[PDB]
Amino acid sequence: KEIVTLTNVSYEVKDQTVFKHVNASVQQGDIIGIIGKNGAGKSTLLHLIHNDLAPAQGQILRKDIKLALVEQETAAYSFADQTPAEKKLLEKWHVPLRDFHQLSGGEKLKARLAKGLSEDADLLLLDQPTNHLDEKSLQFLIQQLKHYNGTVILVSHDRYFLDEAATKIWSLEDQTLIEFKGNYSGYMKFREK
Amino acid sequence: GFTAAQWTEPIKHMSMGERVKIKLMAYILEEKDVLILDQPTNHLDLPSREQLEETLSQYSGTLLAVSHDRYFLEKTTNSKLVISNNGIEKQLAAAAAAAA
Amino acid sequence: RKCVITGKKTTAGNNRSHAMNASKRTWGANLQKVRILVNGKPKKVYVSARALKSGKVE
Amino acid sequence: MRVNITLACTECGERNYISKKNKRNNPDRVEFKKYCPRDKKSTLHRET
Amino acid sequence: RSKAYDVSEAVALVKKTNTAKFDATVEVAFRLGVDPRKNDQQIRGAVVLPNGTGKTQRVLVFAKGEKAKEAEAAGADFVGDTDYINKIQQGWFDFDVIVATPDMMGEVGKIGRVLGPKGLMPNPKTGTVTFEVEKAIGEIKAGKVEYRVDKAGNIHVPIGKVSFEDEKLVENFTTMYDTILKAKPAAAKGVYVKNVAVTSTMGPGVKVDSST
RNA sequence: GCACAAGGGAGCUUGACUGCGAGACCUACAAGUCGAGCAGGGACGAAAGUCGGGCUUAGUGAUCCGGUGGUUCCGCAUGGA
RNA sequence: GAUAUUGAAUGUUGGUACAGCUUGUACAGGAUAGGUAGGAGCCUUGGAAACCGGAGCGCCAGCUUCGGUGGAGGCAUCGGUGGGAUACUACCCUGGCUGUAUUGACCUUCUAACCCGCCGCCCUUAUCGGGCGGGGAGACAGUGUCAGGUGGGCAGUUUGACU
Ligand SMILES: Nc1ncnc2c1ncn2[C@@H]1O[C@H](COP(=O)(O)OP(=O)(O)OP(=O)(O)O)[C@@H](O)[C@H]1O
Ligand SMILES: Nc1ncnc2c1ncn2[C@@H]1O[C@H](COP(=O)(O)OP(=O)(O)OP(=O)(O)O)[C@@H](O)[C@H]1O
Repeated sequence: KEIVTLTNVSYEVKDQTVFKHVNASVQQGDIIGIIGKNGAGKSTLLHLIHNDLAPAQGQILRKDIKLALVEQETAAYSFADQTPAEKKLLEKWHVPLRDFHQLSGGEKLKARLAKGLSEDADLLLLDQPTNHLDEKSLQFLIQQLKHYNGTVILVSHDRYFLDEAATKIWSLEDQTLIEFKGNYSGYMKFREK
Repeated sequence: GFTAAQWTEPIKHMSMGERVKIKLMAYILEEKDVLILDQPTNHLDLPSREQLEETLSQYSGTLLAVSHDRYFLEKTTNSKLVISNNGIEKQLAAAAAAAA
Repeated sequence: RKCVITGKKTTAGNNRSHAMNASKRTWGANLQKVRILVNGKPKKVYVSARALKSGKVE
Repeated sequence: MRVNITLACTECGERNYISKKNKRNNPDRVEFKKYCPRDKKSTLHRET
Repeated sequence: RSKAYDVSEAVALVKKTNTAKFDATVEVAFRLGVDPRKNDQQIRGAVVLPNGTGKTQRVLVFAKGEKAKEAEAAGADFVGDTDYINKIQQGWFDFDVIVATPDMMGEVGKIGRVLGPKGLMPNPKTGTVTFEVEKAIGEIKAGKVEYRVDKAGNIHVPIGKVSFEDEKLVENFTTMYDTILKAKPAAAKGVYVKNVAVTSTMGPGVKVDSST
């Protein structure tokens, strides 16, 4: 079954229409990946489905409420060290807790994506989990998401991360979302055709 | 180099998948003759990091390219600094298993 | 061509397409010729497939 | 481009008004106080 | 184990599921049909058993003000000198049950998780933090145990002993099942009943009917 | 047509209002244009007053059928739909 | 193409209706602690420590079961750790096997429906058809409804005004 549906969803800001006539579906455990040029609503779409931003046109219907939002630059991210399944993530990846401001840039996304995976989520709205990760953590992502509770929607900019960790692709393009199921390697085979 | 008619947006009301690009333009417009790239290739795009993968090979030297990618550095590496236990390891090759 | 059990035969009506163009069309009987004893003997007549389901003895 | 604009009320929620505006010179949702004949007073309206 | 026994058979049969040497305790598991990830479909209510449980408790109270004066005559072991959490720090073998009053609960709570992973933290969702401390001591010793569900939506309830007679556990399971029927939250999706497992402490479970 | 500004500035603003409208111009009709004034609520102004878009005339199309919003309307016996 | 004529078996991958139960460690640790509640004892001649073999996972640390040698020993609070205690109760759907009943799809195979402008016999002096006996095809085909594509092979029509 599906969980979230989108129909003719658009968005208006002070460049031009970013986004128009958007028809897509989230399902029961799909691994959906956003690809698209940066600045093309790659993560504005995530704030539309989160209801973090109110869309100008189009109807966004959802069923299950839990929306885990893991964005880029959450900018003195909180230290509510609660619900200790987070600390399993915070200790596989080898990251200490002690500070936030003196940490390197490499540790802070691994300490934000940590809190995001384990609040409670049947639906992940995460921006870019593949920035400043080493391969022992990049490989740990795919074993998370394969062994995961529900649907994941990510904005990767990686041909590497989507050969393993994708079922659908919601490619953003010339102001229009188009979805394709199955892989990313055969996706460009589909587009060129 | 990826902008629309966006000559005046506030530069972190921008997109934030730009603003790496703003830094990048401000460097490469002016021939600064020394660069250090503390992790460039992660916010960029598959058409954006590719041309930076390409032109930095044709760059005229003195580059310090930190990159957690394994495939970006295959175009921008001659020598390596493998930071490890008890400080640096200045490598000039793979330098594993202590060549005998 | 009519069924021997009930008076079920070919009728006629309209082929109404899109734009409601009324072409003129026929409606056949799903009849399916089988061997039945209409008299004391079996005679192999037309039947219908509405009347063949569980009602009439083969 | 120039768009047709309805200006729905807030005290009543009733629409009551139309004028035009730019999507570029006025990219935000515009608001004015006009007269609501259900509310029988001046009321802040709202593009919907 | 293919057959679902009755309530009148399983009470007489969990007599026979006493294997060890201690006089064992018959307890009931019940699989719920709510969603444990949502906080709205949460059954958390406790009730008194008309024939009891068969075990001695030691309830220590955190009564404040005049409420300590009625707490020392109901049957409680130790009340306190209005603050003995410093005596709780670096020591404190806790005994059975911790209840409190709705005034110092916040103060005790701001002390940390010395009650989090130990399951005795006062919380007024369970009827244990109230102004009626005299009525709260007298019902917990003779019945009521603090009841809440897990992270997968299940409730555990001690209804009694092996040595109780056959007519005691029938009313105990009847009272607890009628309580579960009155404690049903809103927006419950579909079939509410999944499984009843009546067991003793030393023995397997018997999946029996809910309404016989 | 305009230098008493209708042309220029700045402040404050939403009258680019609601119900109308005596009487006129125009015109085969359908339409189109002007309208003092009244009431309700406002804007500016100390007040007088002016404001129902722009300096006037262009910037647009009938009905039918559908959509949206609202309504002391109807609703195929009655209550709803 | 579906559906109706049009059913008989043998496997298949999903899912239910009844059912089996196993899988669980960041470090500290004597270790593999998923958590919520009771908890100072339980397991043993209807066998404990230990050895060994194998189904099974494994983040290869060590667990899990079953069977076989053994002979009275394991194991729990407390001791230590650290965010949290080890003997039952359930679950968590993370990660399997096996059977019953249907469910959808696919492959084969059968024959009794249907078909035979195949043979022989009779009706019968008949290249008709039709009864019987074989043979062949055979759930197809044909045929009826429903549907999509294709379709100038055919049909009704349109193909403006000023000048
Ligand atoms: N809040 C905003 N207001 C106005 N314009 C914006 C805003 N956010 C983005 N834009 C414009 O739209 C473009 C797309 O922004 P968007 O929300 O898609 O981020 P994104 O591109 O998805 O992030 P990334 O660049 O990592 O893909 C921006 O680059 C900017 O030019
Ligand atoms: N000022 C500081 N105070 C405390 N710890 C620090 C400080 N600077 C760096 N560290 C520690 O050094 C470790 C490594 O940081 P480093 O500067 O190497 O960045 P990094 O490890 O490459 O991460 P990233 O790739 O995100 O930049 C981090 O775990 C961080 O806590």
